[PDB]
Amino acid sequence: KIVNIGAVLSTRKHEQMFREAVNQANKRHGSWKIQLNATSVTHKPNAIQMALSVCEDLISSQVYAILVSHPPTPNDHFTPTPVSYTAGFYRIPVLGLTTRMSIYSDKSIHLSFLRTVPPYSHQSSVWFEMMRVYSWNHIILLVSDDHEGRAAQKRLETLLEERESKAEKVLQFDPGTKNVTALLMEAKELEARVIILSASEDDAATVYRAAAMLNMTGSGYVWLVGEREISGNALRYAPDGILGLQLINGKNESAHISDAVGVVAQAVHELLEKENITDPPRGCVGNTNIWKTGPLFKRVLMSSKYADGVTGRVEFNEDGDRKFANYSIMNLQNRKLVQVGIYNGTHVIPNDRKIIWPGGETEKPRGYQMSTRLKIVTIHQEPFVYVKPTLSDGTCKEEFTVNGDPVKKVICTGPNDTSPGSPRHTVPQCCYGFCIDLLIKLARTMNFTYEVHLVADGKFGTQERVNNSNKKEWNGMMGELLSGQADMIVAPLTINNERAQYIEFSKPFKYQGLTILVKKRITGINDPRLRNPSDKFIYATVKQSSVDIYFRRQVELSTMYRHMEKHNYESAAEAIQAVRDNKLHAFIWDSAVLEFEASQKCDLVTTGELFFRSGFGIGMRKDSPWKQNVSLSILKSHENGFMEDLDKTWVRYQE
Amino acid sequence: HVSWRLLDVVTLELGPGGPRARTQRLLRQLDAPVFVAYCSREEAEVLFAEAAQAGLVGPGHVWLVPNLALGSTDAPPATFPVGLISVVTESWRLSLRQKVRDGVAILALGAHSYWRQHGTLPAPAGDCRVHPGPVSPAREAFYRHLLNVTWEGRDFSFSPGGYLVQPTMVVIALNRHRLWEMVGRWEHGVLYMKYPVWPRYSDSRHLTVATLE
Amino acid sequence: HVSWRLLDVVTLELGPGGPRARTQRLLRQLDAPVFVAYCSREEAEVLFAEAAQAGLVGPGHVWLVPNLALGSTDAPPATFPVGLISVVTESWRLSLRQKVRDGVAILALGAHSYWRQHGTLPAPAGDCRVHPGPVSPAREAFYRHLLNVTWEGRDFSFSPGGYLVQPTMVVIALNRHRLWEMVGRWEHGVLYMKYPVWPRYSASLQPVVDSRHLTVATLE
Ligand SMILES: *[C@@H]1O[C@H](CO)[C@@H](O[C@@H]2O[C@H](CO)[C@@H](O)[C@H](O)[C@H]2NC(C)=O)[C@H](O)[C@H]1NC(C)=O
Ligand SMILES: *[C@@H]1O[C@H](CO)[C@@H](O[C@@H]2O[C@H](CO)[C@@H](O)[C@H](O)[C@H]2NC(C)=O)[C@H](O)[C@H]1NC(C)=O
Ligand SMILES: *[C@@H]1O[C@H](CO)[C@@H](O)[C@H](O)[C@H]1NC(C)=O
Ligand SMILES: *[C@@H]1O[C@H](CO)[C@@H](O)[C@H](O)[C@H]1NC(C)=O
Ligand SMILES: *[C@@H]1O[C@H](CO)[C@@H](O)[C@H](O)[C@H]1NC(C)=O
Repeated sequence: KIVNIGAVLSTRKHEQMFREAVNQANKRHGSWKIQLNATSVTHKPNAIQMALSVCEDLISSQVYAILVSHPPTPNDHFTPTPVSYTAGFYRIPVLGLTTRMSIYSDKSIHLSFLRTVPPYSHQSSVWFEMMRVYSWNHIILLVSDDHEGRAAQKRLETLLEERESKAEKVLQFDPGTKNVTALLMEAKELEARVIILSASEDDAATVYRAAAMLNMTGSGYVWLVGEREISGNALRYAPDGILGLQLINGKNESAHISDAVGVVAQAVHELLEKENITDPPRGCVGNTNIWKTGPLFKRVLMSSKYADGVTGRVEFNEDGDRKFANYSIMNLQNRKLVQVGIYNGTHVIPNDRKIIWPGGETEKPRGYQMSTRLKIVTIHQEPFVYVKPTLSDGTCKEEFTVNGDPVKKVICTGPNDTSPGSPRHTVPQCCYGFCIDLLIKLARTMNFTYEVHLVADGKFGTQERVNNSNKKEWNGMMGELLSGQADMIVAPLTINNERAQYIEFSKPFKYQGLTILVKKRITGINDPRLRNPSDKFIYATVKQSSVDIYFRRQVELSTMYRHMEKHNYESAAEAIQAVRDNKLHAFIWDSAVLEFEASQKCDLVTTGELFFRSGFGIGMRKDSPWKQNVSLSILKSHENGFMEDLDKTWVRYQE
Repeated sequence: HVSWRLLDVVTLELGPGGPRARTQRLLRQLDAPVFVAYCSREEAEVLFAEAAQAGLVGPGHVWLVPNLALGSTDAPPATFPVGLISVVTESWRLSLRQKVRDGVAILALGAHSYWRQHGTLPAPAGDCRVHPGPVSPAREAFYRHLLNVTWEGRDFSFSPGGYLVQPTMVVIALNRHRLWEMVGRWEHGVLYMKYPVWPRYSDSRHLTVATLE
Repeated sequence: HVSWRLLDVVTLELGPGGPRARTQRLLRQLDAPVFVAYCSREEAEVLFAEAAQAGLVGPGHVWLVPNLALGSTDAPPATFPVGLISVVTESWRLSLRQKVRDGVAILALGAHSYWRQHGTLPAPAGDCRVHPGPVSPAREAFYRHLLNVTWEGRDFSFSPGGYLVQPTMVVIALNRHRLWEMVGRWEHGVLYMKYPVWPRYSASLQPVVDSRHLTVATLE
């Protein structure tokens, strides 16, 4: 049978190579069982006439496919659109010998379209593999607004969220822009120092100029770009040591033609033995129909593999991506590029010389340039953090103890000293006690400097979703860590699942539970006087706290929680006084806070014992590089007996 | 805010009647009170036909499909379930003359909206044979001024994405006459409904109960 | 005990002559991590060749076949997936002379055990040309006595239907070098296994471990 295929090129010389390839592939099977022809057209400066010419090419024969290539024109985006749309009307399968834009993969918009070269989006897999190899976890992603940048970012975020790690910071600048120092300035003020670039050549050059002006291209940094950003005028001026990557043998335009014709022949041979010989559309006018077996031909073509291609084994992705093309790692060794390793998209094999980095050093850089000035946020809790006013001399009055050594103190700022009515006022105070001493030991153990301060609301911190919105932002101290106000939390913070979702803790240093305080029938949470509302006994807690979540996390206790929704304190030891004034019947709260005051002052008793047990722990931002050392210090403190000596000092000196 | 506890999601492959066996088994072993399906009009005739064989069209179950299907709203086809719910933008009953009137009205409204600014009546591009129009001149205002313009008390705010944002849209269903009927509007983001209780018109499910204080 | 959730049962014409395309379509449309198939040797070869064509022989799936298939047991042909599992009876590796010796031992033990009751081997009845004989109680008693027998560890107890009951079956599987090998014994209703996990192979023959799998240690 006479089987006909088509093609479109621009060489007028490699078209001879196309006809030679189709004849040589006809030498593989030529018993007339199927017989192959070949047609061709050239490109034109006008697009509408180009579409009409592809129309007339299509009518010329009973064509089974189309092969389109990139002409000497510099507008590489729209060049294969007039052939794809027109033929896309009749579901005629097409192939792309060389095109990299990531819009042709949207199968809902270009109905029938394939490829033999991976798009610009697939580089994210190579970047992820390199990150896994070199172990750089804190990354910064700088991208553009054009569809290609969004697609690349979406793929990289898909991988990172598949490992549930996320990105340190994502920031994008609109395309065709200049004098954009603001965004690099915004990205400069973080601990993560590896930045990943993807933009056009001119934008790459502009970013290079700005970054070189901002000193951010020297030592301590590593930033690796794609392939579109080390070509042309962008390659002219760039900092030394920029990692990159190039295709296996792309832009040959004649190596892929043999593979295209081979796979087309392999597909058409398998297609022709099917019952439905619809026979491709004939005519560009009047025929307002589709090809009756176009989808079937595309499906068989997709799942047809090749044995020995000049560019390697050929398979197709779910949309026609090249599926395991090679990749070559690059570098900038003093104004001249070089090959450093070959990665096949699954793994990277360094098969070349050593790689130099921007600072000229030879040892591998690590990200997260660790700061030394850390903010700290805490709350007013009696047994742990005492707040006091300072004197006029500038130092809070000294206070010796029976041991023979003084009590450590520090200066804590932040509040108005009057929560209910305060227009605007921040005052300096003094803080001391248990957690402050623990912070003293921690800081002296791991070489750092602290600047303590207090929260702006007074509540511990609890997730909530305000009305007229779909996003929920944490409130109070817990929010302060996420939004960037603080860096660490040295305070009695309990460890619940909801907190553990977005922050990460150290090992616990004090275990406890929840219990009840009563002024000297009251018992645990089983009595009908408690399960049901009655005026004889009234229970309450502190609003916007953990116990609120614990009592809203249980359907079968709804009514009881509702009771708590009626009235509760946004308070402190003030609640202990409200119990003292016979206003409140009983109190339910953490074990240590109640047990200290009960045995400390007078006339108050703890009811029964604990029922729900939990610990106390330091809070730190997600995957911060300090947690391991903090936990190793806490365990060492537990093993020494220092938390024992510290414990008697502050809690066992009572009764 | 509601819990929205979902049972299963299934991806079928249904077309011409050659490969129509695996989808049968997949559709056989899934059960639910409510179904939300996504297919084209040339494929609902296969989906519902196979569903009517595995007991999924009785009054116990109820269906909801977007506006991509049911393309010929004038004459609904057979084998469709009685009483499936879909959503259609406003002016689904309008006449073709009314539609062209609305189009010319919105275009002229934008043109005269710029005219009140006394700037110009910009001329189009030249032709197709030159491949002209390299950059966007001060003509870019025109397109922008073609967005907010309303007409006859109908919000026609067009998004930067080329589709209108926040219109009024209605809900339709197939009564026991096989002709669509309006159910409830969506004016200003509050649902209206013509039926306080779903009719369930026409083994079985969905049994009614009674109780008193 | 367990529910044994069954997925799909398929009967396909796997003879010498037939439409290959229909069975290709039927086999290409399936998804289940365990397959159990019952065919004959030629049908087994055809089925396995077709399955290898339609991607069902890689490291993901598992096959099980009764002893009716597997042929010779000393010449495994091509297209047989590595990891094919079967259950053969005891003495799947003995010699022909040894098996004849076992048969003569069974006959001799039966006759001897008959003597310890009545004391004589019954006379023959071989009138093939004359073909006589209504029911005969003497040979009936001899046969009734011939059912049960033991021999130094191997017990050959025959059911009324002429197949032995309670044998010691042995599981076998195709090693990574196309050579049958024992995997698990079976004696008195309890199964054993050579491996605590099913070793799973690949096309290049380097064995892989599933991602959702791990080994846990502990003690008392
Ligand atoms: C096989 O291909 C050749 C060329 O690829 C076709 O011949 C062309 O036919 C068109 C008809 O409009 C002419 O304009 C070209 O000048 C022809 N080119 C050559 C090189 O002859 C031929 O028609 C194809 N075979 C069939 C059966 O159509
Ligand atoms: C409709 O939206 C446009 C913005 O796209 C509004 O603003 C006009 O924007 C152009 C920008 O080229 C200005 O030069 C005009 O001066 C702006 N408004 C006018 C009319 O002067 C426009 O105001 C919006 N109209 C409505 C209905 O509010
Ligand atoms: C293209 O590929 C061929 C085959 O590998 C090679 O000989 C040739 O040098 C490559 N480049 C060009 C420009 O042809
Ligand atoms: C953690 O502690 C080790 C020694 O215990 C030290 O070498 C390392 O630099 C510390 N890391 C950080 C981030 O402080
Ligand atoms: C079964 O075994 C017993 C034990 O030796 C033997 O006495 C008997 O003859 C055998 N056969 C029958 C039918 O019991």
